[PDB]
Amino acid sequence: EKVRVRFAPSPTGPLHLGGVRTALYDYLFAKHNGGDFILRIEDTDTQRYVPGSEEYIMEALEWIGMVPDESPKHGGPYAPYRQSERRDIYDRYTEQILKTDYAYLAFDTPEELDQIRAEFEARGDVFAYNYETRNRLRNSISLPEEEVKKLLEEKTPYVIRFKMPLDRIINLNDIIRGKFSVNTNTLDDKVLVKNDGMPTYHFANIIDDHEMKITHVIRGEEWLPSMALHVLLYEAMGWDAPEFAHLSLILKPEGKGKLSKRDGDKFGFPVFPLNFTDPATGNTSAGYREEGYLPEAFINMVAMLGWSPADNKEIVSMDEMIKEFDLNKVHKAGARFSAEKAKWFNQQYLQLMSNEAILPEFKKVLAENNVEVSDEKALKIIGLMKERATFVKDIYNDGKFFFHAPESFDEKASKKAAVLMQELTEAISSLDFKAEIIKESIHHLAEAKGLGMGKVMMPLRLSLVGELKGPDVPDLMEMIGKEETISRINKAIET
Ligand SMILES: [Mg+2]
Repeated sequence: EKVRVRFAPSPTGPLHLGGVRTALYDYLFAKHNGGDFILRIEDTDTQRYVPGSEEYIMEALEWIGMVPDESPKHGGPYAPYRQSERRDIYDRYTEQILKTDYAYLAFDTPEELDQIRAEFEARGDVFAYNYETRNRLRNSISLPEEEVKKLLEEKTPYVIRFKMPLDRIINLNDIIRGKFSVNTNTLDDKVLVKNDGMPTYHFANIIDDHEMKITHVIRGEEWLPSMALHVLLYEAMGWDAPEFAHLSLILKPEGKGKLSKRDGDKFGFPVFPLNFTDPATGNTSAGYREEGYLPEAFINMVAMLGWSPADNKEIVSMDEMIKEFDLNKVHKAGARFSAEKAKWFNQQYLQLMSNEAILPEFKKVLAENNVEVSDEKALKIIGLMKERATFVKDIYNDGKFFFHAPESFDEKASKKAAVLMQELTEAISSLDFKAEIIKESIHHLAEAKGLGMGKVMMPLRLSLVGELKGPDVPDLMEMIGKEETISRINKAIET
């Protein structure tokens, strides 16, 4: 009855958005049902290993707040949680499946397989090792029993392949995709065990899902064409298969096709949760985290790529998502990635942070730009700016007038927006430079003279900013102070 799910990334590079979503739905499904979330490292393909990938995965899950219950770091009752460390388990089950009619030995070399691939290509076809071709290749079905015996005495390298049944209809049932049927004649005699005795992912994963008592396999639709094989492997072993749920690939923001790093490089959004430096080129892809996406906003955005809670509430915490996540409500249709939505989520979460919660990152941005201000002023600037910001860095980049005087003045704004009025304003501001009192003084000057408030406010804004932007003028004057306010006014008068 206890739900057990597993996230099974390979240590072959960084997590993509699809992988983050799979991990999230694993976590939400396990926690919603009071079950267990397992991390199993799929490191049997030694030649695709990227140093630091396991550490990357753990750091990303920790950043988002989805720590596995069982993992290499935490241990657990079914350790080892790295597949490279489970060879004795795999050997036991390799011996078992070789007693069935579902597996056979194959001796074909890479050159021999390249040769038949070229023969098919010349006919405009694609080679598949399957029922149709296995009898003309070199394996324990096609070769005389005496030749196989001879080859094994000679220590000839061999793989173990699954023996696809002849003309059998497999009826599959997926939680996301529903019921469908597949004829085994469309499927291949996939390799189960490599030359060195280690399983391929197909065989390792069904062995370990069985051993680790996994109840629900949640994964991407890239695995869906292999589902029939996996169900047949459980049958071959005399085992009950878990339930499956196949998530449709995330779609491109615009046009046909699936989301790829090409879309991130062409549209300007990140593709990995954390910084990843490619070892081949030394170039670093900046992650969501380092680009300033708040983890609560990031994971809220990822959750909604194909799941819509019944209450139509878009902003939800991890605890709220745990309470209402229903795997049967995840859409079969692909969901388009939206950079707009990701930025909107970030803005929504940023606006609700306290000024104090924003201050550490804001001070980091200031330091990177060689700017220093008191914490008192920094908190006030954050309060004045955060409602319009999408990222904390925007509070500086769009508020440079808090720290730097204008050197020029926009001509269009200069034309739209006299020195006597400004001189008279300079005399009146010599008081308690508070925004509420400054505005009261400006209204007193406007009422004393014969002009509407904009006749004072607009040229004043131009003087302080160089263009017509920024927060309310009396707030800006309070932030930069009396001396700097008058300095900028006199500079604008002289210009
Ligand atoms: Mg369903």
